[PDB]
Order: sequence, then C-alpha cells, then structure tokens
Amino acid sequence: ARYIGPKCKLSRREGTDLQLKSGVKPFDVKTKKANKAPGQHGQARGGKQSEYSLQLREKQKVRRIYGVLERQFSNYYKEAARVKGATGENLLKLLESRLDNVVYRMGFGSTRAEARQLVSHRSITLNGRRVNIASIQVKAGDVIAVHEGAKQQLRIKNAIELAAQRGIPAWIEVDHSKLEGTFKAAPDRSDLPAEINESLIVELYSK
Amino acid sequence: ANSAQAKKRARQNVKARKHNASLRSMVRTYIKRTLSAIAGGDYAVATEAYKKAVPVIDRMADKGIIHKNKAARHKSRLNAQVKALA
Amino acid sequence: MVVIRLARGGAKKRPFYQIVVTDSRNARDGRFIERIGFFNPTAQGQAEKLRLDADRFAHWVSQGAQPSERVASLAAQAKK
Amino acid sequence: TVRTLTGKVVSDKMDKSIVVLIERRVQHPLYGKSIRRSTKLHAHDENNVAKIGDVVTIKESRPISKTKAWTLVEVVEAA
Amino acid sequence: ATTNQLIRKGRTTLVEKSKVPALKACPQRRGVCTRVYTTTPKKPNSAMRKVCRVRLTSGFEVSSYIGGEGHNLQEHSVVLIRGGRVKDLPGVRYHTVRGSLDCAGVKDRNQSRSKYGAKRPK
RNA sequence: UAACUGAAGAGUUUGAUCAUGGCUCAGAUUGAACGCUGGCGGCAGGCUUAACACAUGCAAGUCGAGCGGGGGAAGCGGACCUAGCGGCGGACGGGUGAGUAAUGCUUAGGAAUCUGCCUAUUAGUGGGGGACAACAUCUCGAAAGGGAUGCUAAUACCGCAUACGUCCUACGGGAGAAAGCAGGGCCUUGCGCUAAUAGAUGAGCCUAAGUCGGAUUAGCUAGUUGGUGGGGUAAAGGCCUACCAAGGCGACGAUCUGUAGCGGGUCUGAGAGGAUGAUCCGCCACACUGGGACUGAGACACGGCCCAGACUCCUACGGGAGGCAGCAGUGGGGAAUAUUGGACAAUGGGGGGAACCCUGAUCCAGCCAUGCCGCGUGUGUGAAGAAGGCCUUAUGGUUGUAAAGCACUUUAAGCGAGGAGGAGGCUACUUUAGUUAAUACCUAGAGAUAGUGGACGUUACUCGCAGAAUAAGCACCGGCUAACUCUGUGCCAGCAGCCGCGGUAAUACAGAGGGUGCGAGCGUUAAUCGGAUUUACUGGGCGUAAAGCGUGCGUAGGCGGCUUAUUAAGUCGGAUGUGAAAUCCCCGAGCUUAACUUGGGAAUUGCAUUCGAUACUGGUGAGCUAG
RNA sequence: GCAAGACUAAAACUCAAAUGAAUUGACGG
Ligand SMILES: [Mg+2]
Ligand SMILES: [Mg+2]
Ligand SMILES: [Mg+2]
Ligand SMILES: [Mg+2]
Ligand SMILES: [Mg+2]
Ligand SMILES: [Mg+2]
Ligand SMILES: [Mg+2]
Ligand SMILES: [Mg+2]
Ligand SMILES: [Mg+2]
Ligand SMILES: [Mg+2]
Ligand SMILES: [Mg+2]
Ligand SMILES: [Mg+2]
Ligand SMILES: [Mg+2]
Ligand SMILES: [Mg+2]
Ligand SMILES: [Mg+2]
Ligand SMILES: [Mg+2]
Ligand SMILES: [Mg+2]
Ligand SMILES: [Mg+2]
Ligand SMILES: [Mg+2]
Ligand SMILES: [Mg+2]
Ligand SMILES: [Mg+2]
Ligand SMILES: [Mg+2]
Ligand SMILES: [Mg+2]
Ligand SMILES: [Mg+2]
Ligand SMILES: [Mg+2]
Ligand SMILES: [Mg+2]
Ligand SMILES: [Mg+2]
Ligand SMILES: [Mg+2]
Ligand SMILES: [Mg+2]
Ligand SMILES: [Mg+2]
Ligand SMILES: [Mg+2]
Ligand SMILES: [Mg+2]
Ligand SMILES: [Mg+2]
Ligand SMILES: [Mg+2]
Ligand SMILES: [Mg+2]
Ligand SMILES: [Mg+2]
Repeated sequence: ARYIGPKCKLSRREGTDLQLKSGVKPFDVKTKKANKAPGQHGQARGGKQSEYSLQLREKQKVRRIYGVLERQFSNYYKEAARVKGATGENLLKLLESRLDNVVYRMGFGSTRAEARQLVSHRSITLNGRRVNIASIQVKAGDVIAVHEGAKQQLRIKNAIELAAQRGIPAWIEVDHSKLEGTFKAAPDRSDLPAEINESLIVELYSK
Repeated sequence: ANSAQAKKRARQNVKARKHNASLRSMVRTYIKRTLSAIAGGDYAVATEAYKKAVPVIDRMADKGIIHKNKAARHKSRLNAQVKALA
Repeated sequence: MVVIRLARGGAKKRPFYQIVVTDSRNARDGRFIERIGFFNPTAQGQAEKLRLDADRFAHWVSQGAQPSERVASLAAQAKK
Repeated sequence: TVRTLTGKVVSDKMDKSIVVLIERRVQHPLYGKSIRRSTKLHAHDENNVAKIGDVVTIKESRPISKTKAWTLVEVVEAA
Repeated sequence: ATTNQLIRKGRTTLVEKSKVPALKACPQRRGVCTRVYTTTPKKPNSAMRKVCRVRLTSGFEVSSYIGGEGHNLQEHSVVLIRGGRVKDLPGVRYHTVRGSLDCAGVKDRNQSRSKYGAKRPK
C-alpha cells in the first residue's frame, strides 16, 4: 500500500514543507493554513515536547518525505544497522538510493509520487530493463533513462523545468537532453538537508 | 498377503523353510553322533564319527545353511574334544 | 551401491543440483558421503553452470562408485 | 597409541579382577570451579597381583566380562 | 552465596502458574452455559454485571463475563470464551466472545466493532 | 577485505519522602485461534487435539535374453501376450513420536565382526540324478481355500568330480563349489554362476564423558559380581549353563517414582543465560494390542507369515476376511489445520541386455491473508477556501487542495499476439579405436543430417488495446502512550493492562466531528524470552525491610604459612585429527527488487592425540618458624 | 516423644499491596 490522501495535511503536522506538492507557486504558502496543525483543535497548538513525540515525529517526517511505509522503513533500519558505518547515515543513503527518489532527483517527475507513478508505469529504464519497482536500490554507476515510448509526454519535460533552480545534486550527473541517468556513488551526511536529525530515529528504534 | 508377489513370497518361504530345516537337522544329527561317540570314550569310534561329520558340516556351510564361521567352530571344537580322548 | 548423482535443492521451478557421492539407498536429498560440485541448469549472467571436482570424481569412480546418466554427461561437459 | 588410566585399587575380593578408582577434575560449566569427580572401573588382573590400596595403571581392552573391559598394565605404587 | 554453595545447591527457579487454568493452553474454548445471572462489583464500584456460568470442553466449570450493552444468552447456549479477567468481579477470569457460536454481536455499535462482533453497517 | 557493534524505562503502598518489595505495562516471537475488513503476485507453511475408528481409489513391482506350458492377431507355422516356477526387488523410499531417563542420543575413541548389488584381482564353470508346480482327470466347499491320481522343464533342488587361494589340523594330512543364456561368425564376445582376497559402502559390538524432576523415594542386587569347563553367536561378553567363590552397586544419589523421542538447530537475550526440538537434515523407536520365528546379504519385516486377543465384515453356520501413524478422503474429537487433482517431462529408486514397465518418492497443480516479501488501489494543478457535516463567542473556525473543475498515466487485474528455459539425451547416417578368423557382434570416441522427447502450460517474459477506469480498512485518542471536542447518559448503562472512570458541563461510558497509529490488513486471546540485577556465574542480599542454625564439637567436603628441588595433573601455547550438510554471520552471484535460491569463507568457542612452557594451583622430596 | 508436642514441610485459594526508616501535623487517661 501507499498513502493516498491530502498531502498538505502531512506538512501541517510535521511543521516543515516536506517537499510534497512540487508546485509552481506552492512555496508552502499555497495552503495558507500552514503554521497550524490539522484538525478541529490543531490551531492553538505550537507544541512543546514529549521526547517520545519528538522521536516519533522525526521518524514520521523522514518516512513521509520518501513515501515509505512502516514495514519497509523498519527493514531499511535493520539493514542500515548491519552495515559497518554509522546507522543513521547508512539509513539516509538507503532512502537516497531508491529508484523513485533517484528519479525525483534527476529531474523526471515533479514530486516523489509523480516520480513513483513514472517508475510504476514502466516509463523508466534501469540499465536497459523496463523496471516497475520503486524500491529498487540503485547502485553506484547505474544508468537511469526514460523509456522511448514515454519521453514525449509533457509531464516529464515540464518537470525538467522545476528540476533546475531546485536540484540535480552533486552525486547525480544528468543530461536533460538525452533524458539519461548515470547515478554515481551515494551521498553522505553532508549533501542532504541537515534539519533531519536521524539520531532521533536510531534512538527510536532502540526503545 | 495383498499382492500376488507377496503370496508367492509366502509360498517360497514355506518351501525353503522345509528344505533348510532338513539340512540343519542333518548337521545337528552328525554333530550329535560325534559327541555321543566322544562320551563313549573310544578314540577309534570318535575319530570315525568325526571323519563322517566333517564333510557334512562343510557341505552345508557351502550351501549357506550355516555360516562358515559356525562350520569352522564345530570343526575346531569337535577336534579338540576327540584329541583329548586319546 | 555407491553412486554419484544429483540432489535437487533449489527453488520451485528453478532447480539447483548438488553433485553428491552417496549410497544409493539413501533419500535423494538426505544423507551423503561427499559433495563434489554442483550443477545449475539455468545459471543466467555471471553465474556458474557446472562445477565438478575432477580428482574427487576420479577417486570415487575408482572406488567403484557409479555415476548417474546425468552426472556422466555432466562429467563429460567438464574437462572439455 | 593406546588409552591408559591410573588409579587406586579399592577392592580385590573378586577372582582375578580389581576395582580401580580413577579420579577426575571436571570444571563446572556455569560456576567455573573444578570439582573432583570419580569413576570405578572393573579391571582384569589374571595373576591376582594388585591388593586393595595399590596404585595401578590400566588400559582399555576388548570385553573380558560383563562390565569389565579394562586390563592392568602394572602396579606403580605397591602400597 | 559462596561458589561451593552454588555448586552443591544451585539457583532454583520458581515456575509461574497460569492465570487461565481452564483454557488448558488453548487460546479460546467452547463452553455450554448453565446459568446467566448478574453480580455486583467490589468496594468502590456499583453496577449489575452480566456474568455467565459455563461448562467448558476442557472439563472445568467457570464464570465468564458478558461484555457490551445487551446480550441474548440463556441456559444451554454454546459460547466461545477467552482469557481476560474483570477487575472488580473477583473470580471472573474469562470473557465471552461476542459474535461467536451463540453469542451474537452487540447492536447499535459503531466504534471498536471488532471487539464486540458487530458487522460493518450498510 | 570483511565475518563485527553491544545494554533506555514507566505506573502502583504515603499527607508527602527515601528505601525495600511484589504486581502491571511498553519489545520481539508463533504450525496459532478468534472478531471486523479484504485486490494481486512471489516464496514458504498447513490435525499441535483422538498412537481415535476407518467407506472408496491409488502407494511394489519387474524380467520370455532362466523355464515349461498355454493363448490368440496377421500369414502349417513366425511375430506377440502371460496364469505358473525361478531370479531380483519388496529390509529402500513414505508415515508417526506411543514407548524410551538409557541396549536411546551426542562427543571422542576402540575389536572380536559380518556385508547382496559396485570396483580391482586371482582360480574355475566337468559330469550325473531325483523331483515339483503349471498341465490333464476327478473331487471337497457357500466361499476362502484345498485334496487325490498321473505328467512335466529349468540359471529350482541334490550327489559325484576337480580346487590358486579358503576352512580344520595333532602340521603329516584331511575337507569343501558352480549354470547356463544371448549376439554374431566349433570360435568369439557379452550377461551370468562358483571359490577367494582387499577396497568401498552398510550394519553389529565395546569404552569414557555428558544428557529433566523427585530423598515428603536410602538402601538395591541373587545369573546378582567374578572365575573355570561346556554351549552358543558373524563377532567380544552371564549371552546361556553346571560347578566354585562370594561379590557387585549406592548420599559424586544406587533403587524406586513423575515426566520426556534425542541432536544439528529454533525463539529470545548486550552477552551470559533462559525457553524450545513444527516444517529441513541426522539418529532411534514404533506399525491394531502381546508374543514368536521364518526367508534372506540384510527384517524379528508398515501395505509378509504363525499364534493369541479385542473390534469390524461376509457366511448356505461348517467356515472365512481385515488393519490409512502411505497419498487423497470420511466420521469423531477439537479453538483449530487443505484436493478422494496431474505426470513420471526432471531428479531419484526397483526390474530389465535393451525396448520399456513400475514409483501418492518426487516434480507440479488446487484450497487457506497462515506467515514473509513485493506491488497496487491513480498523478499534476486546482480557493469562490463551494456545498454538506462538526464546533462556535454566530461572525466565524474546521474538515480542506480535500472536493469539484481542467490536464495527464496505465503498473497489476481484463482482452489480444508472440514466447524462452526447465532436455541431458535417444533414434536413424558416416566413420576411429579397440577386442577377436573377422573390417562381424559388442563396447567406447567423434562429425553433420533430420526425426523425436514438457506434467506444469493460456509458463515466466515481451509487445499491443481500452479506460481512472476493477480495487481500504482496523485499532486507538485520561496517564503510562502518539492523538480532543460536542451531544446522550447520570455510581445507571457501561469501560477497564495497571492506576482507575461513571452520583447532571464525563478529554475515561455510547454516538458524532476531528485526530493519531498501522495498513490488505488491524485488533483480541493464548504461549515463550525480555524488561526482571525479580535465583544475581557475568550480576543481589541477610542489625531494624524476607533472611545468621540456641550454642558448641566434629565426619565427608571446601580452602589453607614460608623456602627450595623435581614433576607436569590443572593452567598456557603450537601442531595434527575431528567438530556432516543445512541454518546463523561476511564478502558476491542470480531471480525487474525483495523475500527467496546459491559460490566461497568465517564460525562450530568442543573433544582427542602429540609437542613445548613452568609463574601460579596440585603431587612428591627436603627444609623453616610468623599460624 | 510418655504425652504436651517438636522437627522436616507443601498446595489450592486470595490480595495489589504488606513492610523499613525518617518527615510535617494532630492526638495521648
Ligand atoms: Mg516374481
Ligand atoms: Mg553386554
Ligand atoms: Mg508371466
Ligand atoms: Mg515419543
Ligand atoms: Mg542354483
Ligand atoms: Mg563335492
Ligand atoms: Mg552342476
Ligand atoms: Mg571368563
Ligand atoms: Mg562360562
Ligand atoms: Mg566359553
Ligand atoms: Mg535418584
Ligand atoms: Mg510420550
Ligand atoms: Mg538481561
Ligand atoms: Mg536377498
Ligand atoms: Mg536365513
Ligand atoms: Mg513390507
Ligand atoms: Mg497400511
Ligand atoms: Mg491419510
Ligand atoms: Mg466438531
Ligand atoms: Mg521418473
Ligand atoms: Mg497484464
Ligand atoms: Mg524445451
Ligand atoms: Mg498523550
Ligand atoms: Mg471501549
Ligand atoms: Mg454531557
Ligand atoms: Mg468515546
Ligand atoms: Mg504487506
Ligand atoms: Mg534474569
Ligand atoms: Mg534484594
Ligand atoms: Mg526481619
Ligand atoms: Mg546467634
Ligand atoms: Mg577434613
Ligand atoms: Mg588440600
Ligand atoms: Mg598439562
Ligand atoms: Mg556445519
Ligand atoms: Mg613438608
């Protein structure tokens, strides 16, 4: 399953933008109910803490800006705890090497959900195959192209506009003419937004 | 027995059992003649009974009615028991 | 009788055989004397199709083991 | 090439057979202290040599009797 | 205490006891109810608690509790019972499963409908 | 180059406090069950209870190239088929966990042993005889099953002959086998048969050490413990026996007694531990209950026999038959667990020279959210912040970019086309090498030319068509613990893991709105470990919280001053065997990914053997004087 | 054990406390 519902709700609860609604003039001032958690009495609530609410809301934040559910997320964690480095950055690199996220980052698909219907509908090519699993771990060097019968639809070319002035990071060398990939090695805990405090997630999964 | 081969095996078991019983009884009878002669005490009678009993024991051990080690044991013990007679 | 045969353990519809030297009365996937190689009939990509320890094979065909038909033709594929 | 044990003769009243006590120091698995355990072996001396109190040496043989598969090699300390 | 004391006499475990002896390590149990009646709670509580007196296929005969508002049990009803004791009723250590063999689901329920055997209303 | 990385606390005794101490809670797990809900796929798993009773079908046959008879299609016959007898198989594979606390199992070692088929190696396969089935004739019986009279062949049986080696010898000697069949030109090949050896396999035997409780079970044993003669085994042995001697086992737990298949492993845990022994592998035991043996290389034989028993069934009353803990299936019991499916295509197994036949093993398919893993149920924009619901101070707030609206997309499901791989081979066609009168025949080896050969199977997979179209629920919201308001109710109805809520503004009951958490699932019950340092080895205590015996003396035991020599038992180090595979872990390899499958390592911390080191502990000798 | 009894020594069931030391009050014939 995947979450199919109101999306600005998730940003209003998580406080931050969350990067959903990849919009022309969203600017997180498209809902105008921002700075106000959802619901009948989410208004008079700025929030203090619980130290379990803190860990939980950190985890839900990281989970909702990648579209992962809780079973897959806990599997990511159990794998990242196994790799030799630190657990939190291992986890962030696992979430970074997913195919739908790499598609979002290279520029095709405006959101991570549009980049997920792109992948699920086989409009993507990974080293030649027409994959349709959004959770495939792209490895260093893999080539990510658009499919031939799906590179003239305006949805991707007009998302390539939002791809600039926004992104195409260091660890991804993408040309917007051939519509191609070559994702190079994974990022580190210096290339990703630093407000994500993944130590909260590591301490949540040790409760 | 349920299948036809199981009852054929039962038939053949009956026939083999009769045959083997005759041969095994024969071996025991010759050993008993040797032992009765030994208890008699005479050395000539004992040695002739032993000379008659050895080929029957060897014959029935060749056919698998008794094992060859059984045959060797009888041939060894009866011999040691007739050599002590004289 | 000692035989050299295939023991089928893989996945459903994707067999993977261990070439084993065993006593022929044992179950196909049960007790064996010695594993000497393997056979992967599908073996896509970079995977090995057939590995067959030749000196152990020769040692056992010397002690009187009898290969199967399949293991005979496979031992023909090797050393060649 | 053989397996030898050493002990003390605790009985000799049986016809040409001794009872020997082998002492062993087995370490406790959980509490890690070597505790003394003992085992009585019915061994075979055909000459009726060893007397109760001797220190002797035995070696495992084929069975000589029901519960007697050890045979004496010599007396170390004729006490 | 001392090492020698531990090697001589070890450390003894006190095995626990089941709080649901009449279930016989089964998750639930079928019973036939011989008495449907009401009890009053303990010291600080006040109610008319609906209780069932079942004979179980495991040979026991125990009192279980009927949860929810409104039931249809009588004598000779075949019910499924499970663990879980009611705090203020001393000695009731079982619950009747609503929506089971003879115990129907609670009526007019719309929240926590799984726990009362109520089907989704349409 | 990795094979490792690891440990959280809360509530509750009081007016409050600190402590002690129980109880309870948050995690992981499951062959689960139950409630509500339910789209798909891939992998697994699926009577845990009555080792309760079983309808019906199937689960062990095969060989005519061992042998007589027969029977008949096509042409007096040749091909073919097979009831008998005789080979081999039926001791495997499959099921179960009742019994079993040690004749089991695990680890490490041993002798005194056998071992069909297979591999090498030797020496042979000479010549006779008497039968018995089938068959024919009659007969008993309801049947099952039998009887009688003749006739028969054989690789069935038994003599005789001859033994490289084999066996017994008192060392001189003595003793002991076999069987032919087939293909080609009496000769050769094979396939058999005999006698041995040693290799494999497989099994039997022995030793030591471990393997749940219970002392509110302390004595047990009289073939019992040992010896000798004899007998018996494939083999050591009180295994059996007669005699002799008296022993043997026990508080390091004998005997008795409750429980229990055991291991690799599994779950949990930071570990140390603790629970556990489904599925997979090994070992053992068992086959309706209790005995017994036969035949065989192997059985004291799951679908063999005999005898006893219960139970079921047929009967003409005389008699007969049967054994799902094989696969399906039924009744029953139960909270609860599936189809009376397909094929031998693959891997095996049995028979056969082969052709081939058999195979409920296996490979597949069905059913079940039972688990794990994967995917889907759309994606963008969209404010008049519509309507409606809910709250409201009646203005507004909230549901909410949510919806409409506009623009796209087509996974999976549906419908069409293609489409691997699982099949190595065999048959024909030519040759080479052999063996041998022989280029025959038979073995092996090549080469290309076509025939074949897939249960699954509409296979995976690929490519088109259509259309947002076919696809979201469950628990919770007082604290622990993430998430709150209204209305109804009024110590009632009810809720409840614990604390506790409810007596007229209930954030705790019921409904609604909103929200949180999970999601094709979500809750509840049950169970194990955890948190619990709450049995404390790692890692606790005992003045007053539970806890120092009333006090001594002493047995077993534990532990013991200082110096020195020696030993090398403990201890340490190395080497060498072993520690099955699977699993766990690490690298990496294939499935579109993941589950899953798989290569190699690491590990298996053990035990054994052997070599070394002697500080410490122990032994032994010698001293000393602080106890 | 003459007996009175002593010693060894449970379980079902039940409760969510029981307890120690100290503190602030109140009370004390
Ligand atoms: Mg036959
Ligand atoms: Mg014995
Ligand atoms: Mg026939
Ligand atoms: Mg059992
Ligand atoms: Mg013959
Ligand atoms: Mg002869
Ligand atoms: Mg002859
Ligand atoms: Mg003796
Ligand atoms: Mg004797
Ligand atoms: Mg003797
Ligand atoms: Mg005892
Ligand atoms: Mg049992
Ligand atoms: Mg712990
Ligand atoms: Mg045989
Ligand atoms: Mg026999
Ligand atoms: Mg059988
Ligand atoms: Mg049966
Ligand atoms: Mg069955
Ligand atoms: Mg029933
Ligand atoms: Mg087959
Ligand atoms: Mg499709
Ligand atoms: Mg094919
Ligand atoms: Mg809260
Ligand atoms: Mg409720
Ligand atoms: Mg109210
Ligand atoms: Mg409510
Ligand atoms: Mg899922
Ligand atoms: Mg503990
Ligand atoms: Mg304490
Ligand atoms: Mg006290
Ligand atoms: Mg005192
Ligand atoms: Mg002392
Ligand atoms: Mg001492
Ligand atoms: Mg040493
Ligand atoms: Mg292993
Ligand atoms: Mg001294």
